[PDB]
Amino acid sequence: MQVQLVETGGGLVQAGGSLRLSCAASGNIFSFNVMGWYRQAPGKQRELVAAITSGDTTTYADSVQGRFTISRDNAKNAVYLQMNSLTPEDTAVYFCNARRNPINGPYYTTAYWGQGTQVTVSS
Amino acid sequence: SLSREALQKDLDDNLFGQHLAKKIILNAVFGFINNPKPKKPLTLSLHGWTGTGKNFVSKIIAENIYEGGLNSDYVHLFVATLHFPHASNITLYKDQLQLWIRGNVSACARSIFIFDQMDKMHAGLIDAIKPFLDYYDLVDGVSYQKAMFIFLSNAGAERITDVALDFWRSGKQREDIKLKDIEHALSVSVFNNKNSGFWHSSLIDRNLIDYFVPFLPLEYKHLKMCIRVEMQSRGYEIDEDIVSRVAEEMTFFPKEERVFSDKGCKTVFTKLDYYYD
Ligand SMILES: Nc1ncnc2c1ncn2[C@@H]1O[C@H](COP(=O)(O)OP(=O)(O)OP(=O)(O)O)[C@@H](O)[C@H]1O
Ligand SMILES: [Cl-]
Ligand SMILES: [Mg+2]
Ligand SMILES: [Mg+2]
Repeated sequence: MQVQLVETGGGLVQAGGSLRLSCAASGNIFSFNVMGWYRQAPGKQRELVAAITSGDTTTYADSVQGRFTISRDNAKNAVYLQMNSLTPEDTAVYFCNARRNPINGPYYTTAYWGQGTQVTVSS
Repeated sequence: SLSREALQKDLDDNLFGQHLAKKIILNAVFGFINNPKPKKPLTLSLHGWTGTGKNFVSKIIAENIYEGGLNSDYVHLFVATLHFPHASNITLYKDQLQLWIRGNVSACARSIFIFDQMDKMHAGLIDAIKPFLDYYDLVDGVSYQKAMFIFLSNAGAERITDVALDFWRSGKQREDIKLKDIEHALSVSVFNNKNSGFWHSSLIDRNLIDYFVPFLPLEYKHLKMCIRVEMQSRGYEIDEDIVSRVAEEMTFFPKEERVFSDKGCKTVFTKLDYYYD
């Protein structure tokens, strides 16, 4: 089975506004150790925004703490990012990521990425 | 094919300063492997000071039973701090761990499972393996009675050292320390009622742990023995002045008496690079 992540919810927001991103996965997500959101702004490398374990423990980059909330629904195969108090510093393509790791043997990570969704915050 | 003589020789030649562990391991492992009809999987809990030989012994056990040791297809290492790092993922670890153990014992009754850093493992994940440890004849249609489970932990290290230091200050020999002395010092922690309850069989009035195996902190003389082995392994001519200088750079405790190495043997080997080109 081909499991794919598809992000939706991007668009233009005025500075100070809010936006909610969603990612639908085409297969079960229970066994992803971590799911999260990264963003890639012009001329910049991709960076972590927020992540969540299967048991709902969350973490956030310093620059979004208090403003963004990540959540996960294993039963609906979905992850979400609620973004408040947006500024032009948040303009970027946002990507959803899934990570699977083994419980025996040498470390590795199987990673999945969506195609990304554009968020533009006007000044 | 395990031999008692070969296991004893490997322990005696290579494991330093662990008179209690050598004897317990030799008799527990040989008696279990040589028994074609065990009642319960052999469950060992190896506890004590960092850098004093717990993973090292595990390799000695593994290599004496199976070619390849830890690299045998029939020896499985779980490292809790690597494989089970995030407490909130317990369900995802539990589900994979139960499938993995059951599939491997199905295929090989004499499988060996090592749980490293057990003191960092979620208690709920430890609960998930308890049925495999017990006196049942079948667990979901598979017998675990020929399997072996080895737990590695630092829990109790400080108390075990209290005994070693008391013997040292009293003018007694290290080899005079008995298991009963360790069990008595641990009565308040590792051997208290709640831990005994936690590890109790669900079928009969017995502990799930068959043998507690204590590891003692290492003295200066043991550190010197390990430095010599590392020098030979690198192809150096041993230099006793470097042995002493390297050992002297290690931190020892207690503050006043300088009896035991803080880190056992760990981190010592990188100091040779400052003495050799
Ligand atoms: N008692 C010992 N005799 C001989 N060599 C030892 C002994 N203890 C440690 N060593 C050497 O130091 C190395 C590291 O030891 P080991 O991995 O067994 O530590 P450990 O007791 O599992 O420590 P930790 O509790 O920190 O994991 C060994 O591979 C071996 O080279
Ligand atoms: Cl994880
Ligand atoms: Mg959090
Ligand atoms: Mg170890």
